Amino acid sequence: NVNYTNNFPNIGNITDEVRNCSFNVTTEIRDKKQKVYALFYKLDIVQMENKNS
Amino acid sequence: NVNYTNNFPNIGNITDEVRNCSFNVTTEIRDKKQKVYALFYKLDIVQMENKNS
Amino acid sequence: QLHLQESGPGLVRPSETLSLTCDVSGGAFNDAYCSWIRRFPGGGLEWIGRISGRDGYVESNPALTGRVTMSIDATWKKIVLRLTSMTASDTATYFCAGETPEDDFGYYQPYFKTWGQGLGVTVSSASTKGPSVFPLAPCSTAALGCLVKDYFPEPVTVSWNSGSLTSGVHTFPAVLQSSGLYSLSSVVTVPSSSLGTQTYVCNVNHKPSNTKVDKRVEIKT
Amino acid sequence: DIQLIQSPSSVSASLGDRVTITCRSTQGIGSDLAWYQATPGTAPKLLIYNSFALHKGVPSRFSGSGSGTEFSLTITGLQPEDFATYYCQHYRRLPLTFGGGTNIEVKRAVAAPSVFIFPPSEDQVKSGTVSVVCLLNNFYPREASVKWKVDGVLKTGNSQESVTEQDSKDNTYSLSSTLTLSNTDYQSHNVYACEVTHQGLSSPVTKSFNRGEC
Ligand SMILES: *[C@@H]1O[C@H](CO)[C@@H](O[C@@H]2O[C@H](CO)[C@@H](O[C@@H]3O[C@H](CO[C@H]4O[C@H](CO[C@H]5O[C@H](CO)[C@@H](O)[C@H](O)[C@@H]5O)[C@@H](O)[C@H](O[C@H]5O[C@H](CO)[C@@H](O)[C@H](O)[C@@H]5O)[C@@H]4O)[C@@H](O)[C@H](O[C@H]4O[C@H](CO)[C@@H](O)[C@H](O)[C@@H]4O)[C@@H]3O)[C@H](O)[C@H]2NC(C)=O)[C@H](O)[C@H]1NC(C)=O
Ligand SMILES: *[C@@H]1O[C@H](CO)[C@@H](O)[C@H](O)[C@H]1NC(C)=O
Ligand SMILES: *[C@@H]1O[C@H](CO)[C@@H](O)[C@H](O)[C@H]1NC(C)=O
Ligand SMILES: *[C@@H]1O[C@H](CO)[C@@H](O)[C@H](O)[C@H]1NC(C)=O
Repeated sequence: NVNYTNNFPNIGNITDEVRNCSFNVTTEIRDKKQKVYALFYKLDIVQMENKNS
Repeated sequence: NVNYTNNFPNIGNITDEVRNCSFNVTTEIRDKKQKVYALFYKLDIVQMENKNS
Repeated sequence: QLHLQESGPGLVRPSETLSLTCDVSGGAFNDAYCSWIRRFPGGGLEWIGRISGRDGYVESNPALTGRVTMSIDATWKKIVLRLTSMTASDTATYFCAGETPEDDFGYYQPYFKTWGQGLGVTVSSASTKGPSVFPLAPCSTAALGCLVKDYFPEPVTVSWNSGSLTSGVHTFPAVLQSSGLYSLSSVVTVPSSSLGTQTYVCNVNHKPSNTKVDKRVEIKT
Repeated sequence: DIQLIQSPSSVSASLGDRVTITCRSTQGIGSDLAWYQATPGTAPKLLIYNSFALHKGVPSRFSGSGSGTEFSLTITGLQPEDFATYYCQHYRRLPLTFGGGTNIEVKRAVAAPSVFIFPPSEDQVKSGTVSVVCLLNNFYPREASVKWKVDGVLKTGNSQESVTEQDSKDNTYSLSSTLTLSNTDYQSHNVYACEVTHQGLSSPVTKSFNRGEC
C-alpha cells in the first residue's frame, strides 16, 4: 500500500477488519471444483468450531 | 409402555406399522458418517433393492 | 474375534527407523481403520497416524509432520509402522488398536474398541553394559539395600534371601540418569532386633548376564 | 489441536464412595467422547463411548454423563480394580488428542514418614563414585519435598526420586532420595542431612551421618 495515505483525518487502518478467506466453489461444470480467495469484512463471517475455519 | 393402556377397545399396537429409518450424514473426519434416526410409517417407505434399505 | 499382537524389532539404535509390525488374528481390516497409539512413561497417550483397509491412505499427527509412514498389503492381517529420524525422546509402549467399524451412533467412528499388547520400547546409545552391584549398610529401625548400576537391558530381578519376599520389600522403579545407563535401588525393611546375627543374602540377578553376587549388611563403628 | 483438561489430576477415595471426574474441552466436541480405565502395565479398556453409552461386558456402574464441553463421569460402587488411571478421549476432528490422566486410589491409614540414612560403604569408594541415599518409608500422601543442607547451601539437582505405587496393606509409598557424587566433592563438604516435609508428623526429622567413619 501507499505509506502517507493523506493522513489528514488519521482515523485508522482497515487491517483487522477484513479477512482474506479461501474456499472451494463449483465452476460452471458440476463435476469441477475450484479454490478461490475473497476479502470479507469481519462483520459478514461468523466463527464456527475449529476456530481456524 | 404402561400395562393397561386403557384396554377398552383391545385392537392392537402401533408396532409392525412403524419403523426406525436411519440415514448417513457426513462429518469432519474423512470416511466417517453419523446416523440420523426417525420413525416412519410403513405406508411411506418402499424397499427398492438390497433388502433392509 | 479380533486379536492384535505385535512383536517388531524391539530396541533399536538412535536415529534409526522403528519398523513395528502389528498382526491381526481372527478378523481382518478389510474395511476398518487401524491406528497406532504410544504411551510415554507416566504422562498420557499420543495418537499416531491412521490407515484404511479398503484403500491405502495415511493420516498423521501434525507434530510428526513428516516422520511417519504406513503400509498395508494384499492380505489384511499385516501392517507396518515406519518412523524416520527417530529421536531420543521416543520411549513409549506402542499400542495397536482398531477403530470401530459400526455403532449405534455412527459409522467408522474412531474410538478404539480393542487394544493390542504393545511393547515398551526405549532408545539410547552406549546400550550394551553389564550390571555393577553395590551394597548398602548404615553406620550405627534401619534397613539395607542392593544397588545395581549401569545395567542393560531391563529388568533385573532382586531376590531377597530367595524366599524373603514377604514384608518391607519396597523394590523401587528403575531410574534413568543423564549418562544413559540405568540405576536400580532395592530395600527390605527389618527392625533393630535381628542385626548382625542373621545373614541377609541378596541374590540380585540380571537375566542375560546372571550377575550372581552375594552381600550382607555390616555396621561399622 | 483440541486440548482436553481433566480434573482432578489426583483424587483418592475409600471403598464404596461416590467419585466424580470432569474432562473439560477447549472447543465444542459435541457428544463425541470416550473414557478409558488404563491400569499401568497393560492396555486401556474402553468404558464409555459417545459420552453416555456404556460398553458391553464392562460393569454397568460407570454412569457417564456430560454433553457439549463439560463432560463428567460418575461411579457408584468401587471395586478393587477401580483404582487406576482414567483417560478421556475425543474423536470429533483430527488429531485425536487424549487427556492428561486422573488418578484414583484408596485413602486410608494416614501416618507419618519414616526417615532413614545410609552413609556409603567402603567398597563403594573402590570405584570413583559416591552412592549415598536418604530413604523415605511409610508415608501418605505421595507428595513430599526432601531438603539437603550441604553446609547450609543446597546444591540442588542431584536429588533423584523413585516412588513405588499405592500399597495393598497399609496404603503408603516409598521414595528413594539419593545424591550420587564423586570422591572429589563428597569429602569436600561437612554436613549431609536430609530433611523432608509432611503434615501428619510433628517436626521435620533431620537424618544425617557423622563426618568421618560414619
Ligand atoms: C452409512 O455409511 C456406511 C459407511 O459409509 C454404509 O455402510 C457401507 O456400505 C457400503 C455399500 O454397501 C459397503 O461397501 C461394501 O464393502 C464390502 C467390503 O469391501 C471390502 O472387502 C472386499 C473383499 O474382501 C472381503 O470379501 C468378502 C465380502 O463379504 C469377505 O467375506 C472377506 O472376508 C473379505 O474380507 C475388498 O475387495 C474391498 O476393497 C475393494 O474396494 C475398495 C473400494 O472400492 C477398493 O479401493 C479396493 O481396491 C478393492 O477393490 C473392501 O476392502 C464390498 O464387498 C462391497 O463391494 C460390493 O459393492 C461394489 C460397489 O457397489 C460392487 O462393485 C459389488 O457389488 C461388490 O460386491 C461394498 O464395497 C461398506 O462396507 C459399508 N460399511 C460399513 C457397513 O461399515 C451404510 O450403508 C450407510 N447407511 C445407509 C446407506 O443407510
Ligand atoms: C494498519 O493499522 C495499524 C493499526 O494502528 C497501524 O499501526 C498501521 O500503521 C497500519 N498500516 C499498516 C501498513 O499496517
Ligand atoms: C479445497 O479443495 C482442495 C482439494 O479438494 C483442498 O486441498 C483445499 O484444502 C480446499 N480448500 C479449502 C477447503 O478451503
Ligand atoms: C404388541 O402386540 C403384539 C401382538 O402380536 C403383542 O405380541 C405384543 O406383546 C404387544 N406389545 C409389544 C410391546 O409389542
